Amino acid sequence: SITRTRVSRLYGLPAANPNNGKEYYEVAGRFSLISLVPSNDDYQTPIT
Amino acid sequence: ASLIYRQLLTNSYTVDLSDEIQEIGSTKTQNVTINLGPFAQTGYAPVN
Repeated sequence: SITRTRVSRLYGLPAANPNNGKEYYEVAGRFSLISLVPSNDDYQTPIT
Repeated sequence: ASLIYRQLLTNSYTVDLSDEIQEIGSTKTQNVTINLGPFAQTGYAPVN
């Protein structure tokens, strides 16, 4: 809200000071991904 | 006149160094390990 105004009990994030003093917002977790990465294992190397 | 046969058989070791000469004179070429192997019949994900 904004004291001394008619804007009261509005729901949302105001863009005036979003960080609110914090150095950074952090979120932890894991994640798995598929890829088509290249390899031989171990062919195309010299015969010896 | 069998001295040709006898001397050929005796001096047949010279062929090895003659081959050495022809080898160090000729060009060189080496191949790599190659795979025929099993290869998977892999398509793409179903996309939209």
